[PDB]
Amino acid sequence: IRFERNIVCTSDLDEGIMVVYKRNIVAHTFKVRVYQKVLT
Amino acid sequence: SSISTVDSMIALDIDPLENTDFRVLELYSQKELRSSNVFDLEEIMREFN
Repeated sequence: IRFERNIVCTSDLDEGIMVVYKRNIVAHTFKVRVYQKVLT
Repeated sequence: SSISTVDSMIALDIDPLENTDFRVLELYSQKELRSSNVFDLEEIMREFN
């Protein structure tokens, strides 16, 4: 029985810039020309 | 060196909290969500056309 100083205490990640894009859900809208004749 | 020693250190080893990557849980797929309707607008419009 002899104390011998057993205890030996001893002891950002990646900063950066981010840009977040979402998936596009807006439907593509174009212009349709409808030609028709009405016979009454 | 056989007279031995004294382990007076009081252990306080606290394990770190393990990392958790949360899942993006999805209950109903989009197909089921579209198929969960009595009336579908696209079908009605196609039949009218």
